[PDB]
Amino acid sequence: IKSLFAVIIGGSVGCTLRWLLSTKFNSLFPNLPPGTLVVNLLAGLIIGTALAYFLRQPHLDPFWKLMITTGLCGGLSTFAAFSVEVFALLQAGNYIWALTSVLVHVIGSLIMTALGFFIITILFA
Amino acid sequence: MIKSLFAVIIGGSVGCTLRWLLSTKFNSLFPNLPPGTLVVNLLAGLIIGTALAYFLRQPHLDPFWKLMITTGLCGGLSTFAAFSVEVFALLQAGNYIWALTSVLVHVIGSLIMTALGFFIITILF
Amino acid sequence: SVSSVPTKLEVVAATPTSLLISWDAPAVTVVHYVITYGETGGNSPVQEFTVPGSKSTATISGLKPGVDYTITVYTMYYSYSDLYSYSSPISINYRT
Amino acid sequence: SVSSVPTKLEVVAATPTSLLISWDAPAVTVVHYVITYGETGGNSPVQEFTVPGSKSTATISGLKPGVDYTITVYTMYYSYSDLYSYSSPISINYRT
Ligand SMILES: CCCCCCCCCCO[C@@H]1O[C@H](CO)[C@@H](O[C@H]2O[C@H](CO)[C@@H](O)[C@H](O)[C@H]2O)[C@H](O)[C@H]1O
Ligand SMILES: CCCCCCCCCCO[C@@H]1O[C@H](CO)[C@@H](O[C@H]2O[C@H](CO)[C@@H](O)[C@H](O)[C@H]2O)[C@H](O)[C@H]1O
Ligand SMILES: CCCCCCCCCCO[C@@H]1O[C@H](CO)[C@@H](O[C@H]2O[C@H](CO)[C@@H](O)[C@H](O)[C@H]2O)[C@H](O)[C@H]1O
Ligand SMILES: [Br-]
Ligand SMILES: [Br-]
Ligand code: NA
Repeated sequence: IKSLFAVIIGGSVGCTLRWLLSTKFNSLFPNLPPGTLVVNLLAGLIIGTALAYFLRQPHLDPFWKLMITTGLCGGLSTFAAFSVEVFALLQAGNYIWALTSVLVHVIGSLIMTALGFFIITILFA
Repeated sequence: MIKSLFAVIIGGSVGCTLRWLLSTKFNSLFPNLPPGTLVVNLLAGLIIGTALAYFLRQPHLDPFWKLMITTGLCGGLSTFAAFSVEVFALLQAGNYIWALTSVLVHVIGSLIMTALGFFIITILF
Repeated sequence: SVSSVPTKLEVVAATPTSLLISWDAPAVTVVHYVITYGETGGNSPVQEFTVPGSKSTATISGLKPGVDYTITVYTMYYSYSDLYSYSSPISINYRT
Repeated sequence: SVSSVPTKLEVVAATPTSLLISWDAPAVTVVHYVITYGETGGNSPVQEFTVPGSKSTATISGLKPGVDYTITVYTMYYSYSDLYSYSSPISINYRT
């Protein structure tokens, strides 16, 4: 029950952020909507740092780990929007940006996780 | 912007709690490509794809329900961060074959479930 | 707030029995365009055909010489809020 | 409900100064195993080194012939709930 509040409090902030970020920005470059991208990189950044930090503090309350990863990162990022955008571009005959959207999101959100992880790995050393 | 905010939170928490519950039950059952996170992304891929084609035929739907389904439920039910850590974890563990498989199955499987949801409903109507 | 409607719809080439129409795409992911045409004198049926979202021109053929036609073009586009929807039309009158 | 601790840890090949330890990997994604070993008796400094997760074996060297050693092995693994965390250890004795 206390864990369901971590997911709901953490996931509400993330869903709200992804919403405010996705409407205020997505329409500016329809070939690769940038609101659905920043939340995914920013959530990839946060999960990467969450990865390295939670390792060095094994005694953290699972409430705060749940709020940041399953809640915040989970709500903030989104596969659905990334699909319809790519599905929209495939149905529009825009194969080059469908492939680029896929390539950028995946290569990018991994690079943003490796960045968050090693920045904390390196700061602790 | 206050009513619009509730649609994102309600649908999102339902989406998030959903993703939380499904992920802790099934994720451990096959760690090379966790099935929990894979279902909520195929499911949301299905739900957004059907929402893609049903919203097209009902152009007078309250933006409250479209917001609660797409940005909230589909937005919260799905995640990109957990698919990034699981790929970054397979990479730091040298399971390169499965890291690549996880990228393909999520990207391709979620577009199919979006086309499935779209054309299943396009064909009904 | 980004307009989904095309702009500068115009007949760039004409014979007595065909029109080459063109337009300028909107600032949105456009999946396909619908071109609609028919006799302006509301005494004739309307025809519609899709063109891919990559094309910004279309040929209307089989027309009657010396007749006034209304030509309209609207989009089926992906936005973030509305997902798939149909934009309002841009319309021109043109006599062959 | 899936244990992160390795199982069936045994010295499989031995010489007077080295031990080849092997283990069964847990059904979790393991990033690296941590091998530790010290002289069973009392207060010798326990030494430890990491082995990549793809490997399930490890060689320990620089030991004195005729000494009882305590070789423990645990994991740095990824589970969905804890992200990166450490496992409880599995341990053996072996006298060279
Ligand atoms: C990596 C795999 C992911 C899963 C699979 C996703 C598949 C998504 C696209 C399916 O939808 C079709 O795409 C065609 C190509 O865009 C469109 O052709 C339309 O546009 C073409 C443009 O060349 C025209 O030639 C066609 O006549 C016209 O129907 C067609 O309408 C549309 O229904
Ligand atoms: C195309 C998208 C790219 C996005 C960015 C991807 C970044 C990936 C980072 C992976 O992190 C490294 O992975 C190595 C390989 O797994 C590990 O080597 C470890 O594992 C190897 C294989 O088991 C051993 O050979 C090494 O000695 C051992 O240090 C290493 O520790 C770890 O930090
Ligand atoms: C697009 C960019 C792609 C490349 C990204 C970087 C991949 C290579 C990393 C090289 O640096 C590594 O740093 C690790 C520490 O972070 C070391 O891990 C050592 O320590 C780790 C724990 O900190 C263990 O898990 C490892 O097995 C052990 O080799 C490892 O020796 C060292 O080489
Ligand atoms: Br997550
Ligand atoms: Br979404
Ligand atoms: Na989400």
